[PDB]
Amino acid sequence: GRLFQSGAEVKRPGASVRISCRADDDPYTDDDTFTKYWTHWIRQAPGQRPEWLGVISPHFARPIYSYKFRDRLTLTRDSSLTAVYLELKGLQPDDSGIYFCARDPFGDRAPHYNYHMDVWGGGTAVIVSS
Amino acid sequence: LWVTVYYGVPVWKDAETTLFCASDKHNVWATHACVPTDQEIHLENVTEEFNMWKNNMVEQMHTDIISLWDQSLKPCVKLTPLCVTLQCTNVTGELKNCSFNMTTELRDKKQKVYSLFYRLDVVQINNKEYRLINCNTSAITQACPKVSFEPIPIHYCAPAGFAILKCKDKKFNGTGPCPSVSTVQCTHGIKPVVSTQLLLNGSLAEEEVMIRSENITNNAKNILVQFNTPVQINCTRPNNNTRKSIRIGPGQAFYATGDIIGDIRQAHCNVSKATWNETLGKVVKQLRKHFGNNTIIRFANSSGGDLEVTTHSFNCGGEFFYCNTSGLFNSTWISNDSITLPCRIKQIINMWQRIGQAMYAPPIQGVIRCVSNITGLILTRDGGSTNSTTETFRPGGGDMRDNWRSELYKYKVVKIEPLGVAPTRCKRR
Amino acid sequence: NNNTRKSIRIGPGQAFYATGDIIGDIRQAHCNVSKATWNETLGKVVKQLRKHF
Amino acid sequence: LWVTVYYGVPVWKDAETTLFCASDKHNVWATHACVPTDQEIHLENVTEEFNMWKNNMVEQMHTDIISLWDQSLKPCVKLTPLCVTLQCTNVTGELKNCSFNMTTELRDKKQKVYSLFYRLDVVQINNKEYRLINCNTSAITQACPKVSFEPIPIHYCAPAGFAILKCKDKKFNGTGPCPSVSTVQCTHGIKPVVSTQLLLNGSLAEEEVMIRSENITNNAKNILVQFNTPVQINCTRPNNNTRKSIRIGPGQAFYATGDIIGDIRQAHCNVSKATWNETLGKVVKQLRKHFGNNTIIRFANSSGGDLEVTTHSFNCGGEFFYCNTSGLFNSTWISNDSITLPCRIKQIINMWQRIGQAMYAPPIQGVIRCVSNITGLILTRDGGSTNSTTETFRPGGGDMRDNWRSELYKYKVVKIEPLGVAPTRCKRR
Amino acid sequence: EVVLTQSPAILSVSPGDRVILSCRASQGLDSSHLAWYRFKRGQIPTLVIFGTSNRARGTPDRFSGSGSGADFTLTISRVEPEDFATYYCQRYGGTPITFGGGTTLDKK
Amino acid sequence: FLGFLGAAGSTMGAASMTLTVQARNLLSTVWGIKQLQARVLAVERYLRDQQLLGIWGCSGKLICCTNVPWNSSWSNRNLSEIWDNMTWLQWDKEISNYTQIIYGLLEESQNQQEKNEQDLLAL
Amino acid sequence: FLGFLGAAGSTMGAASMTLTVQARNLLSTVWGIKQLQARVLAVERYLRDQQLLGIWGCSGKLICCTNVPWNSSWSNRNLSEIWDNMTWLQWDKEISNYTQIIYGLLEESQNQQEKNEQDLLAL
Ligand SMILES: *[C@@H]1O[C@H](CO)[C@@H](O[C@@H]2O[C@H](CO)[C@@H](O[C@@H]3O[C@H](CO[C@H]4O[C@H](CO)[C@@H](O)[C@H](O[C@H]5O[C@H](CO)[C@@H](O)[C@H](O)[C@@H]5O)[C@@H]4O)[C@@H](O)[C@H](O[C@H]4O[C@H](CO)[C@@H](O)[C@H](O)[C@@H]4O)[C@@H]3O)[C@H](O)[C@H]2NC(C)=O)[C@H](O)[C@H]1NC(C)=O
Ligand SMILES: *[C@@H]1O[C@H](CO)[C@@H](O[C@@H]2O[C@H](CO)[C@@H](O[C@@H]3O[C@H](CO[C@H]4O[C@H](CO)[C@@H](O)[C@H](O)[C@@H]4O)[C@@H](O)[C@H](O[C@H]4O[C@H](CO)[C@@H](O)[C@H](O)[C@@H]4O)[C@@H]3O)[C@H](O)[C@H]2NC(C)=O)[C@H](O)[C@H]1NC(C)=O
Ligand SMILES: *[C@@H]1O[C@H](CO)[C@@H](O[C@@H]2O[C@H](CO)[C@@H](O[C@@H]3O[C@H](CO[C@H]4O[C@H](CO)[C@@H](O)[C@H](O)[C@@H]4O)[C@@H](O)[C@H](O[C@H]4O[C@H](CO)[C@@H](O)[C@H](O)[C@@H]4O)[C@@H]3O)[C@H](O)[C@H]2NC(C)=O)[C@H](O)[C@H]1NC(C)=O
Ligand SMILES: *[C@@H]1O[C@H](CO)[C@@H](O[C@@H]2O[C@H](CO)[C@@H](O[C@@H]3O[C@H](CO[C@H]4O[C@H](CO)[C@@H](O)[C@H](O)[C@@H]4O)[C@@H](O)[C@H](O[C@H]4O[C@H](CO)[C@@H](O)[C@H](O)[C@@H]4O)[C@@H]3O)[C@H](O)[C@H]2NC(C)=O)[C@H](O)[C@H]1NC(C)=O
Ligand SMILES: *[C@@H]1O[C@H](CO)[C@@H](O[C@@H]2O[C@H](CO)[C@@H](O[C@@H]3O[C@H](CO[C@H]4O[C@H](CO)[C@@H](O)[C@H](O)[C@@H]4O)[C@@H](O)[C@H](O[C@H]4O[C@H](CO)[C@@H](O)[C@H](O)[C@@H]4O)[C@@H]3O)[C@H](O)[C@H]2NC(C)=O)[C@H](O)[C@H]1NC(C)=O
Ligand SMILES: *[C@@H]1O[C@H](CO)[C@@H](O[C@@H]2O[C@H](CO)[C@@H](O)[C@H](O)[C@H]2NC(C)=O)[C@H](O)[C@H]1NC(C)=O
Ligand SMILES: *[C@@H]1O[C@H](CO)[C@@H](O[C@@H]2O[C@H](CO)[C@@H](O)[C@H](O)[C@H]2NC(C)=O)[C@H](O)[C@H]1NC(C)=O
Ligand SMILES: *[C@@H]1O[C@H](CO)[C@@H](O[C@@H]2O[C@H](CO)[C@@H](O)[C@H](O)[C@H]2NC(C)=O)[C@H](O)[C@H]1NC(C)=O
Ligand SMILES: *[C@@H]1O[C@H](CO)[C@@H](O[C@@H]2O[C@H](CO)[C@@H](O)[C@H](O)[C@H]2NC(C)=O)[C@H](O)[C@H]1NC(C)=O
Ligand SMILES: *[C@@H]1O[C@H](CO)[C@@H](O[C@@H]2O[C@H](CO)[C@@H](O)[C@H](O)[C@H]2NC(C)=O)[C@H](O)[C@H]1NC(C)=O
Ligand SMILES: *[C@@H]1O[C@H](CO)[C@@H](O[C@@H]2O[C@H](CO)[C@@H](O)[C@H](O)[C@H]2NC(C)=O)[C@H](O)[C@H]1NC(C)=O
Ligand SMILES: *[C@@H]1O[C@H](CO)[C@@H](O[C@@H]2O[C@H](CO)[C@@H](O)[C@H](O)[C@H]2NC(C)=O)[C@H](O)[C@H]1NC(C)=O
Ligand SMILES: *[C@@H]1O[C@H](CO)[C@@H](O[C@@H]2O[C@H](CO)[C@@H](O)[C@H](O)[C@H]2NC(C)=O)[C@H](O)[C@H]1NC(C)=O
Ligand SMILES: *[C@@H]1O[C@H](CO)[C@@H](O[C@@H]2O[C@H](CO)[C@@H](O)[C@H](O)[C@H]2NC(C)=O)[C@H](O)[C@H]1NC(C)=O
Ligand SMILES: *[C@@H]1O[C@H](CO)[C@@H](O[C@@H]2O[C@H](CO)[C@@H](O)[C@H](O)[C@H]2NC(C)=O)[C@H](O)[C@H]1NC(C)=O
Ligand SMILES: *[C@@H]1O[C@H](CO)[C@@H](O)[C@H](O)[C@H]1NC(C)=O
Ligand SMILES: *[C@@H]1O[C@H](CO)[C@@H](O)[C@H](O)[C@H]1NC(C)=O
Ligand SMILES: *[C@@H]1O[C@H](CO)[C@@H](O)[C@H](O)[C@H]1NC(C)=O
Repeated sequence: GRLFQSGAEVKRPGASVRISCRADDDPYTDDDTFTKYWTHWIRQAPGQRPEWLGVISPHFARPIYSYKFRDRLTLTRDSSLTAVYLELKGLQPDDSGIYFCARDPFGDRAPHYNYHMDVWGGGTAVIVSS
Repeated sequence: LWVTVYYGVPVWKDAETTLFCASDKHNVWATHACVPTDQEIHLENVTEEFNMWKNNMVEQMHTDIISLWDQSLKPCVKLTPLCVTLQCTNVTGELKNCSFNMTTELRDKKQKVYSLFYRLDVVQINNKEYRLINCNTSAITQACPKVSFEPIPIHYCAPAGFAILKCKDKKFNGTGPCPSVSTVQCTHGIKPVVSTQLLLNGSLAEEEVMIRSENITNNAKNILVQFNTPVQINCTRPNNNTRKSIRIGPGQAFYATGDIIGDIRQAHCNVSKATWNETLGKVVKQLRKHFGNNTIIRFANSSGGDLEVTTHSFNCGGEFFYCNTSGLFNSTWISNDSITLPCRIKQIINMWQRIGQAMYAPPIQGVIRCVSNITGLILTRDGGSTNSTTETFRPGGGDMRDNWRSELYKYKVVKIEPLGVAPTRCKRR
Repeated sequence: NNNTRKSIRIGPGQAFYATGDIIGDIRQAHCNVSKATWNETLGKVVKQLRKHF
Repeated sequence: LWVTVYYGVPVWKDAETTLFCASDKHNVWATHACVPTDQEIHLENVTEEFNMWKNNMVEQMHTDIISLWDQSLKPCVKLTPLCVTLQCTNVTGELKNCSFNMTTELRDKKQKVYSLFYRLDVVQINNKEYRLINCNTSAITQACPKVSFEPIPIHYCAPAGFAILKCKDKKFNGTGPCPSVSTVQCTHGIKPVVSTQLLLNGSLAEEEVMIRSENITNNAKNILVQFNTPVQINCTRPNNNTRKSIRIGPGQAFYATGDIIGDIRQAHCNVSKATWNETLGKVVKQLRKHFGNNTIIRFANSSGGDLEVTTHSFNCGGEFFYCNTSGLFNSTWISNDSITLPCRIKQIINMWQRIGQAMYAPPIQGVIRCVSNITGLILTRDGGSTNSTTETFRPGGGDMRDNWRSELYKYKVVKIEPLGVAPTRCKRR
Repeated sequence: EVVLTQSPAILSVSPGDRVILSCRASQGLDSSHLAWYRFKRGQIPTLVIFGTSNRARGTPDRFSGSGSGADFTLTISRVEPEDFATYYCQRYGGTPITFGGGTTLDKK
Repeated sequence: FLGFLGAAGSTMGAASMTLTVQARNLLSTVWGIKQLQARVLAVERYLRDQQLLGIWGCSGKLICCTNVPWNSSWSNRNLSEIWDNMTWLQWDKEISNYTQIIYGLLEESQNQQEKNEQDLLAL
Repeated sequence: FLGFLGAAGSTMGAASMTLTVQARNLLSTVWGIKQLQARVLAVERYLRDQQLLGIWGCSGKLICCTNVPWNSSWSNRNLSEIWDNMTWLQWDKEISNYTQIIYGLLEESQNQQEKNEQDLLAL
């Protein structure tokens, strides 16, 4: 359906940002997205194409990182299994942009094994300034 | 030339069908409800296309293991009275001694009881006040203490009109044409061993270490490694545990941990250091065939996730073990003594990631020891910067379809198409 | 009424869904029918009803 | 001589198959779900081997009666709040007036109610403090007061390709060759009458008293006695019971005993004394054909066990009766008036001996009378010193397969084998 | 590393015309691995086409895709006023997932 | 008319005139699935016998003369004492341990006649 | 004896002598209904093939010569390279897209032979 992200952030250089992504804004939901789908994290700085940051697995929340973000990105799932989180540390002014979570079968669903970010969510604007 | 109808031609197509179980104290996998077993016919000149990554038998086996698990757990005790405040002290921080008020078989009476809980199964509320870990989100069902978790070999048989083709190519990478094919009635005995990062008690490769990926150039794909010789692993929960029964309702018994008798010690697993290093050299040699001879092969530990996938997670004896494998994957490969891996124990398990369900594993009386065979690995390759001469491999897993893909890779279900037509010089008189 | 839904945790894994606030005015639920369209349809029903009575 | 193939030959073999029900206000045995009934073909020159002691129809009937019983108890009221402390006085020892606190439909409100309980249903905790008899071990479910326990005759029909052979030998001892065979598709109406020590409302033997053991020289084997004429038995619970409905939860009603209107009296059964003595003489005469003419035949009372088997246990009107039959089996036999047998009533029943399950029979309003036919016995012989001239027989039972074996002894299931091969002088052209 | 190139960065059209958008890859794509995405400022991104030719659920029949090897096209049969957005191709089959630069449509 | 299995005590020759009577009777909640999968049992038990008749060239027949010769290693009783003394149950208990090789011989003979008839239809 | 599907790599002429081996193998709680409705599917898949054979006039036969002429628009190979070079799997891959029209041709041809032998038996 849709994906629900947290609010826009203003941060200092050298700090960390933490973004949430939910498939249901009900806190006591039983949605079972994030146990069925992979969740991609994708940023877009102004004047640039989208850049892929990482993906988190439905399987036991195993993350695949991009190599240029591996030393300062953490991808987490909630212990209630109903929200996923991005944590970007050591922020710089080129980390500013709109951050998206996207939902993907990712070649893993048993009939057809397709690949599509079919449900995107929102976008959290992240500004890094001093 | 007239057309001629033949019935019973040896023709098949690819198919998906329901397979049934055969199997040669009750169990989680209800093999007592399966069929008795009985066979193998070689098919000369037959080259058959296999794909272990798009195999519907793997998906059916996954659905069957999950359905047998939650069918084994319906009639057992719901631990909804155990969602109370606990007053917990330390036993000596890894174990808590927790006291609580419990219902009895009389609705108007209470009971002050205690139990030993692991730290991984309790969260504090802000001696201190705790509660069980999945108590706000989940209904917890206690596993039934006479029901065994020990994996029993099951066989998957095709119904009538369907066949199971078996690849006998001993160096088969799981995708493509196989030229050595047989027809079987069912598969070999496949033990549903639930495990992460290390394949346990499986079948070995015939000649060499096998490296199998769906696409070895796609680093998001898992790499299944099949060993040719096993590495035995010895695990123990050394604490002498006492189980205590608490009557919590009419006909309802919660099973607590009573006293530890003797020393408090850590659960651990032991691998032979030289045997593990030999197997890692064989894995590196088979792994250099896809990445270059001058590639540095690095083994690092797990990249993240839930505790099931950051550890070697397994069940044996009825306890659920979560073992740090940093001692196993810590090495760089250029062109008597034991490795001792510490393990933690959980009792509140959520194996299939069901939202709002959890299982309480009841405590096992006595000391647990366990001798298994590491027969394979699940690995993940890090994404490289494409100017790199180093490939880093980390222990993967978490998808149990890769555990059962490592036993069903050689198998295939086909549908027999017995009706053929062909030109002949016949004519109906 | 602009209804607010509120989740209450009433047991382990169990959520009751309550009504929270109304945001804005309290008004009555209602249905609208076109008056002329309804009258014309009632005339057609009456004409088909006079054939039996 | 060539082989010729015949299809449809009258050939059978012995077989086990699932039989289905037919039957000519809902009941415990769901005969409304059975098919309607409809056919009896005599088979000349056929001698067929029967064994009433290894009959699979008896085992299927047992499994079916237990499954129907626990199917009709699933939708009914679970008496989990009834497991509380009771404060009990005597109604006058055998009846207790017990007062307790009970849940209401509102979760925050309690209710002080009372009920009359039988003494066999309560155990004291050390007016006095009591609780129900199976509250610590069993979940108790209240039997649904619109559901009838009255035995409806059911018929067991064989599926297609199967037949039911029927022995028509009127002096058949239930094992060996029967030379008067018929074929039916289903049995006569068999009433599932659950009783011990005495067979009630059954079929009579045709000419004489029948004595049937699996081996009359093995004293661990039960002796089924079939009467040729019935002995009628008149039982009553003379108390005028008052039923009272208690709302114990939303939509949940407990059924209590309210007042007794009039006298407090004992439940009892009456047998005609001369009729019972004449039947016991016929049994003794048929019993001397296996143990000698000069044998002293003794009838003593039950050797021990649970109350269901030390008494004649039955169900009439919805109440469960446990009658002392010491006045029926008290006699020694060398070569208007009634016997009055006192009965106790239970309301908490564990009929199929399931661990952790019990049934609460709700009270029946008014006065209960039932007139039944004793149509047989289940006896057990005592082991003797082998130099003894006395055989003591005691009332037995407890295995309900002996109840249903006394109606299914003449029946048999066979599988039709229609395809035969033979030699003739034919030849295919 | 696979780099995707989308050939005209701005493309101008009138409502009701047929438009070709092109994606050029540096090597040999699998064609189950190429998708198209509609980005407009202030709106949720949307999957248009996956698997080189498959329409999404909420995607009208005016969009289709074709291609093979390293050449991929997304064609709009009749341009509507809501189809005036940036369109990106992206490639699966190895991490990092890479996007394609983008072709923005403006009206005449 | 004797009814279903009425000729079970009759001689084999007398019982062979009642084969339709046995043939037509071979096909037709706790009490729910008991009624259900009994029907699947009856259907597959019928279809296996029909498949056996089909691969011997005996489909649609109740009596089917074949080309397989009667081995005296099976039974050496003569024709008069088989069809006028024995019943079918006694005969089944006699030749129960030669049935699978008789069945294999019928299955050989019919496939041989099939391809022989196919070869002479090409003339 | 090669066994079930043993002649799948054999030539079509050599595999046509093993048709009984494939023919007789076509008919015979979480695990409970998985065992159950597989049986109903096997019975249905058997019965629609037997219905197709009865519709074309081939019931009770494993090889059945017909009256429909072989169109050369289906395959133009000669008999020596069909029956001694191809296998049945290769042949099924070759004529897979011409199958339903051959089936319709057999269905119309047998109905015309039915009406012709009905009209001929009235004389
Ligand atoms: C593991 O992962 C890798 C990485 O993806 C896989 O490698 C890729 O596999 C795909 C499989 O679909 C390959 O695509 C095929 O390419 C072949 C060969 O292409 C050559 O021949 C063509 C003639 O048919 C020719 O036109 C091609 O030219 C185009 O491509 C080049 C780039 O290679 C480009 O520069 C040109 O300008 C052209 O655009 C090329 O010379 C091709 O024959 C296939 O086409 C078939 O299939 C398509 C769609 O199915 C169909 O439309 C066609 O009509 C035809 O039927 C197909 O495109 C791809 O080339 C591989 N890329 C690399 C870098 O290796 C690998 O397969 C994976 N392995 C496993 C085991 O999964
Ligand atoms: C988890 O936490 C629980 C607390 O909830 C601990 O349980 C307690 O453990 C202590 C110590 O082991 C127990 O105390 C012992 O009780 C014995 C029996 O008591 C007698 O006297 C009482 C009245 O005082 C009677 O009611 C009773 O019937 C007995 O007759 C004592 O004998 C013990 O004395 C010890 O010290 C003397 C020296 O002074 C020795 O000579 C003795 O032999 C003996 O060793 C002692 O006082 C207490 O009873 C437990 N409570 C409960 C509720 O069980 C668990 O031990 C803890 N578990 C872990 C693993 O940490
Ligand atoms: C990989 O494969 C290996 C080998 O198959 C597995 O290791 C076995 O694991 C089982 C646990 O499921 C072990 O069985 C347990 O052994 C305990 C001790 O056994 C010793 O002592 C008994 C007598 O006390 C001897 O008969 C026996 O041979 C041993 O010498 C028992 O106490 C356990 O009892 C349990 O089962 C019984 C069954 O009746 C129940 O009654 C009990 O209540 C209790 O539940 C049990 O028998 C076995 O010893 C292990 N073998 C070895 C060689 O270590 C691994 O588990 C497997 N790995 C994975 C991940 O699956
Ligand atoms: C099992 O145990 C329960 C106790 O839990 C018994 O129930 C009690 O039984 C007694 C005796 O039958 C009941 O007491 C009677 O109450 C009648 C009604 O009370 C009026 O007055 C009160 C205020 O005092 C009002 O609240 C009420 O609404 C009525 O207006 C009285 O009339 C009775 O008096 C009797 O004696 C006089 C002579 O003194 C006569 O003239 C009267 O006609 C009458 O016969 C008497 O006091 C009591 O109410 C019951 N309690 C409950 C909770 O029900 C069961 O009887 C017992 N069962 C068995 C089988 O043992
Ligand atoms: C052996 O076989 C005998 C004979 O069949 C059984 O005896 C019968 O048992 C049943 C149940 O115990 C008796 O039926 C009950 O009779 C009560 C009184 O019946 C008289 O009054 C009614 C009018 O009120 C007359 O119609 C009737 O003919 C009698 O004269 C009824 O109150 C009972 O009602 C129950 O069933 C109705 C049915 O709708 C329900 O609505 C009620 O709520 C209630 O549950 C019931 O009808 C019957 O009278 C007995 N017959 C004789 C001759 O005594 C034995 O039970 C059986 N033995 C064993 C061990 O199974
Ligand atoms: C029980 O064990 C826990 C775990 O070791 C103790 O908690 C720690 O106590 C030390 C003591 O200085 C603190 O520095 C840590 O911050 C505590 N850990 C946490 C996670 O808060 C606890 O103190 C022990 N209780 C007793 C009474 O010794
Ligand atoms: C794992 O346990 C096994 C026992 O199951 C150990 O194997 C034994 O080792 C000793 C000494 O090397 C031999 O004498 C025995 O013959 C071995 N077998 C048995 C059955 O006892 C093994 O050493 C252990 N491995 C580790 C790493 O601790
Ligand atoms: C992983 O490997 C590193 C490097 O081999 C280990 O670090 C060494 O540990 C030894 C033993 O304490 C020290 O003597 C060395 O100084 C350490 N550093 C180096 C560079 O060798 C580390 O212990 C290993 N970890 C595990 C869990 O096995
Ligand atoms: C019911 O609502 C519909 C809208 O769904 C109304 O229909 C509109 O009416 C206006 C004014 O008459 C027109 O301009 C629109 O074209 C109509 N359609 C739509 C889709 O908006 C209708 O008037 C309402 N009916 C009643 C009785 O209130
Ligand atoms: C209620 O009835 C019981 C049963 O008769 C009484 O219990 C007996 O009382 C006598 C009186 O002396 C004792 O001798 C017995 O030992 C008691 N029986 C048991 C099993 O303990 C009880 O006294 C009665 N209550 C009242 C108040 O009379
Ligand atoms: C039902 O609950 C009431 C409480 O409302 C109980 O009455 C109390 O009994 C205790 C003794 O156990 C006394 O100390 C209290 O004074 C009583 N009253 C209150 C208000 O607590 C009563 O015992 C319970 N049981 C029955 C059968 O009525
Ligand atoms: C059991 O009850 C029956 C009644 O159901 C009694 O039979 C009646 O007895 C009287 C007197 O002997 C006769 O006049 C009646 O004709 C009998 N039948 C009926 C239907 O009333 C019988 O006597 C009782 N038996 C015992 C042992 O008490
Ligand atoms: C069992 O039989 C014995 C012996 O016949 C009965 O005991 C006799 O009972 C009568 C009546 O009370 C006495 O007059 C006799 O003195 C008793 N003894 C003897 C030796 O006859 C006993 O009553 C019978 N029990 C039952 C339950 O019927
Ligand atoms: C049961 O067996 C008897 C004895 O053989 C059969 O009686 C014979 O019937 C045939 C009819 O075909 C006569 O030819 C014989 O003469 C009769 N013999 C005698 C001694 O009566 C009888 O027919 C058999 N019954 C059935 C139903 O088969
Ligand atoms: C597999 O293929 C080989 C190669 O054609 C077959 O070998 C031939 O078998 C036939 C028997 O019908 C002989 O006439 C040929 O001379 C053989 N050729 C060669 C080159 O050996 C073999 O029979 C096939 N196997 C099966 C089971 O069909
Ligand atoms: C058949 O064999 C029996 C038994 O030896 C014999 O009595 C009978 O005469 C034989 N019949 C013929 C026709 O030979
Ligand atoms: C039939 O053959 C079996 C072979 O096992 C043998 O046991 C049996 O006795 C034989 N029956 C007869 C009647 O010879
Ligand atoms: C059979 O016809 C289909 C038509 O859909 C075609 O796609 C296929 O290529 C044809 N096969 C052969 C072998 O000609």
